[PDB]
Amino acid sequence: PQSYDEKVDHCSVIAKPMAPKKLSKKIYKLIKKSTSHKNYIRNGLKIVQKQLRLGEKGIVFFAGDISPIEIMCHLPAVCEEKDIPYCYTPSRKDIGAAMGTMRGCVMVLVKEHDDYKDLFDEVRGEIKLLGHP
Amino acid sequence: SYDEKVDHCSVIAKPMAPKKLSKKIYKLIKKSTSHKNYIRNGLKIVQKQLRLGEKGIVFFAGDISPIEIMCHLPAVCEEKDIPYCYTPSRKDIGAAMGTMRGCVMVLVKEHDDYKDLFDEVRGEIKLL
Amino acid sequence: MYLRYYLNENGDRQYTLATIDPYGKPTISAHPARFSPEDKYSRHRIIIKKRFGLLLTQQPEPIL
Amino acid sequence: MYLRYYLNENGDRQYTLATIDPYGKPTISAHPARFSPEDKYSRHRIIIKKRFGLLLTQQPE
Amino acid sequence: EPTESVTKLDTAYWPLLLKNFDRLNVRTNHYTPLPFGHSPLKRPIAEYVKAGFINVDKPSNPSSHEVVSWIKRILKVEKTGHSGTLDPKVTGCLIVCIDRATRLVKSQQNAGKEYVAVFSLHSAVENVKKVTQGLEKLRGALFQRPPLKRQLRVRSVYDSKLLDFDKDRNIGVFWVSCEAGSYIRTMCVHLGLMLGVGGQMIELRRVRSGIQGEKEGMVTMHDILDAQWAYENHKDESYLRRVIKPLEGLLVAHKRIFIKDSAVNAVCYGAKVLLPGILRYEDGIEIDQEIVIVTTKGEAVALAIALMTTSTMASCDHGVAAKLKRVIMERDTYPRKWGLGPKAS
Amino acid sequence: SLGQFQKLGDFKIEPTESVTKLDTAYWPLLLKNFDRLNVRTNHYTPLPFGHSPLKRPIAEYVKAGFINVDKPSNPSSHEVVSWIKRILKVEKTGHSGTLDPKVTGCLIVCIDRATRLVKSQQNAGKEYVAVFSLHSAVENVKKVTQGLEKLRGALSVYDSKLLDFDKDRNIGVFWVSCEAGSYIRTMCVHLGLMLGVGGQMIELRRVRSGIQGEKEGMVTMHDILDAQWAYENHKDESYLRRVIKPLEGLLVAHKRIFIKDSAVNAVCYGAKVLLPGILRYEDGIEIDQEIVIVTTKGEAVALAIALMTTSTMASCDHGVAAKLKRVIMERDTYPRKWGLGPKAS
Amino acid sequence: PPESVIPLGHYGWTVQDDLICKVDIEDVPYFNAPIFLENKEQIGKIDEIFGNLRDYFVSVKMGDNFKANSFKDGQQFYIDPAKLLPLKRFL
RNA sequence: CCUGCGGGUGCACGUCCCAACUGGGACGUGCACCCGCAGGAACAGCAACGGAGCGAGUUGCACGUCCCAACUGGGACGUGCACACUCGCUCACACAU
Repeated sequence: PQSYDEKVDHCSVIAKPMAPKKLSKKIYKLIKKSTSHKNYIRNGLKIVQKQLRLGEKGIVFFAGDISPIEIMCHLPAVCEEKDIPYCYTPSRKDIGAAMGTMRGCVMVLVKEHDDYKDLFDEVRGEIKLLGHP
Repeated sequence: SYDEKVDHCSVIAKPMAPKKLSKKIYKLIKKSTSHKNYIRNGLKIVQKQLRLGEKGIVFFAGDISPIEIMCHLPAVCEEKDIPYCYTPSRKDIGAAMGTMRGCVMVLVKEHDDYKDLFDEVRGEIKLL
Repeated sequence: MYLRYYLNENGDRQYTLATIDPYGKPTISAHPARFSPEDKYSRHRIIIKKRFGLLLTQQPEPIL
Repeated sequence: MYLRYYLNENGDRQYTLATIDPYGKPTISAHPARFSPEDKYSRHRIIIKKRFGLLLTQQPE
Repeated sequence: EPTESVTKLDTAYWPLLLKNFDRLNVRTNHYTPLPFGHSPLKRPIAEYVKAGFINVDKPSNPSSHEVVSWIKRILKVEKTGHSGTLDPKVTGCLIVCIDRATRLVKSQQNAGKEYVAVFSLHSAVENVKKVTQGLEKLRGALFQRPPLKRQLRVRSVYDSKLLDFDKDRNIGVFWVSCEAGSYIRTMCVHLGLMLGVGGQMIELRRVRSGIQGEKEGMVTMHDILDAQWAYENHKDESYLRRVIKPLEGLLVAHKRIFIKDSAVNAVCYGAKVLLPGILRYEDGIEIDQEIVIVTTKGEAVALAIALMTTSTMASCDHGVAAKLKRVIMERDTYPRKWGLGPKAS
Repeated sequence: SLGQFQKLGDFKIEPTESVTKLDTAYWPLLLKNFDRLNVRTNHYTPLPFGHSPLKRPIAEYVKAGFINVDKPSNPSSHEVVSWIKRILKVEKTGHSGTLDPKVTGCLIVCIDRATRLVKSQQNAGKEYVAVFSLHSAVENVKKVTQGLEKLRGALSVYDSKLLDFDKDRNIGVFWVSCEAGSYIRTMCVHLGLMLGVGGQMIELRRVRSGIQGEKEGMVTMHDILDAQWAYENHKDESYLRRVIKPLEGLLVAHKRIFIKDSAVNAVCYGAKVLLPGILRYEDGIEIDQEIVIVTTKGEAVALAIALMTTSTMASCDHGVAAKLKRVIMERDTYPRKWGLGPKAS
Repeated sequence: PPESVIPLGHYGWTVQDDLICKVDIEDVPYFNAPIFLENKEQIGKIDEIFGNLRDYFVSVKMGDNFKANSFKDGQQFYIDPAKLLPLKRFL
């Protein structure tokens, strides 16, 4: 099975800040947990872009393995402007598995809920502590 | 040796049988000479047979110069769907055909006496 | 889409339909990112590319 | 046939009855292929020669 | 260094129409320089765009004409054209001329193209050797029908080379070098027929259009957008200069004839190049050949048809060296200085 | 970076250099060392008619070419000439030297208009390489070498050399140069008689016929057939241009007199090559010498015999400079512009 | 309906419901040109003229009952002389 | 007067005999070798009165809002986007010191 250290090296030169291994598990757990509510997770490039345009707060997750970068390289700076924390995940297939749809998604928008308030808090703080280059 | 001989062959000698495949290819030639009409040797007879539409596996000797004598026959074989391969030197073809005189090329039909080796050589050729 | 590529030492586009490249690294898709003229994200792209060193003016100038 | 030749640095032709040149390589026979006007194998000659880059068009100069 | 003299750099490294200007035949070194015109790469930005062109890696869906009009709308230019139409679902190089450089559109039609296609064979073929041979036999001048006029046309396929074949998916890729106008959809249909299985083109990508290719300053449409955004909102011309290249780059392959600053304006008014005004001419000029008249600064005055060879110019003292085919430089760029020859009678 | 220097540097041609020397040693065929020719007058009006020797259309190219063919072993030379006539589909075809049926080597085959030059090549030098066998053994190799040294003269045989000798089979190979018409079999039997044991030939291979040799684009008959087939199916003449060579290649050893474009058709229609139309000439012309009349495009107008030394042509203002020997140019390749001169009118 | 017929060329291979027929006559047939047998029997029409300009092929689309298998190697196919073009026209 | 043009041996092929990139035979095809005519009567001219520039004739795409069931493909509602000759006007009519 592909290791996590080698899997990170395959991501683009724009895939930073890159959630470490423990944080990556925490991000997968969060996405799985939030799936329960249909209308509290966004999925897809157009969908996440639309909601970030309409000022929807939360934590966005990207896929480090994306090519060409010019389909999503404008979203990193839209999140920075609008103060939405974000972190890149080692590879797209992992996020796809996190949702359990087998079709990897480039990005996701996890909002806050009572059911997963602690986890969403734990992850948001960790991402902020990670730092932006 | 064998590697020096392959170095001595011409640039159009591809695909090329390895040493082991060469031993098997030469065993085929020796086992095919036994029957008069089931082995064709020499340029003219093999070429006339290919034109007629005979089938089998053609073998070439890559130490021939000028290649203009046989630079068209590989392409005739390809068009007519006949497996073929080159071999390092002519004196091996002659020695393996029961003739001290070297033989440039041959064409081995199918006989039940050597069916197994025939199919084996065909398979090995198709994987090169 | 099918066509992907990997670069050799001369930086020549080597076209393969394989997802993984010979040396091990992945393959870059062969098609440019879809363009819509009503794209209001030029500033953000400039910022990110400048951050990671991908803008055109940052690569060495050509030799015409 | 008898005559054969081998190439020195200049491409100058060095004729010799020897089957092996002093450099260890075989000796190319001086004489060209026997020609038949009613030859129909020209397409196949171009096809094969091109595969290995031996065509006249493919040489420099 | 920044202040190094021009001569300190070997002449094999000069800008785009002066490359190896000493390797040419020097008819006379003597001329009065004039203070007009600019070097191609040092033009002001307001004229660089008007006298430039782009190498746009086309997106997937939009048509070529839509892409050209898009660049026109972004750059706020007056005219734009392209020198080879790429299908709506086909990616790859596309040379877009801006304003004054649209006069070179016609000259670029007959350039040699190159594509890299993907073809799916209905049934299964035995071995990649079959497909390599099938591509081998489909070479030279070939009959081709435009895909769904119906006039058969003959265009040559100078070369072709299979890059990848993947048997389980029965799809593969092949690189085709072709004369302008070649339809690679038709080539794929014919190839599928030839292998005896059937097949069709499912994806195409141009990899060169003339002397321009994917490694020759190619840029995506996002880059044009961002260059214009940088110019409007920041006053930064670096991006626009990286993206847009001078029209003189489409003519590096034309045999050259340098003319004196006195003759540059006559040619713009319709005058035929005359031998007295030639400073330098390049070997290999043949009768009825397309050559580029170049100012001493490297600007492209016109495309002219040579009516005297290299040996003739080297042995004559007057006459018509070349007739005109398409004048590039605008009129009155250089002053009117015709009628003041050594006789002036 | 160098690109930055290109974008920031002037890079304009210097106003003057004061020297305009030409490097003509590399121009093709009869234009080599063009500038070194004595220049009599550069005032003339070129005509747009006619091509350069190497860049003719394919029809005119075949119609005025020659092939250095490697002759196969079996046929007679006239058979090879008939074969080339059939393959190339040219009305007329000939050759200079008739190689014996069992010989191989250089064989200059002129195609339908270079057939006017065959007479001139009949005297050209020739080289061979023969294999011979002796009836009985000799003392040592030095005896053979001496025997060859005694047959170097008017028997002519300009040089000879024992390339190889096998004492076991008594067969050796030697290289000889000889004037045209020499029968080398006679020479070998003579060497056998001189050696005191007798001898006869087994093989022979002509290794040069004049200025044409083995490495000077010699091509097998297979190359001729393949070239014709490629041109007749792919409509490609790159093969047929490598095979055939322009007939000017056989006249590169002659002294040249270039003439105005207005005297070309006059010389074609027979007029003598008068001084009023000589633009340049090669120093070293002596009375009764074979020279080639050349247009300024490198075309071989004709073969004439000089009636004026270089000095006289330099120091004279009227009179005939040569009388014609063979009009190699076809009539009406240039317009008839004789009779419009000042003096003539 | 065919006043006359001449030999277009001999048989090639089969590609699904198509029959490639190695064309011999130097002339290039019309698109959707009815190809007949020796006895003036239309079997189909032309669909895809592919290959070089002197040794080429021409596919056919059998519609009126005849199948690809029905023919066999060496067999010959015909065409109306009036439904041809000169090789020079396209060249 | 000058010019141009004309006036049974071997070899290759296909098919058969036998005893190398071959020599041997036979049968058949083929290919190679064993003065008249015509053009012109030529002293080699021509450093701008036809060139250029403009104008006319000879369905998909992207945005947004929605329905649903990857950088997606689908639907509807609105947006914007692309789908050689002749005839006119102007310029000079240029041998580039």
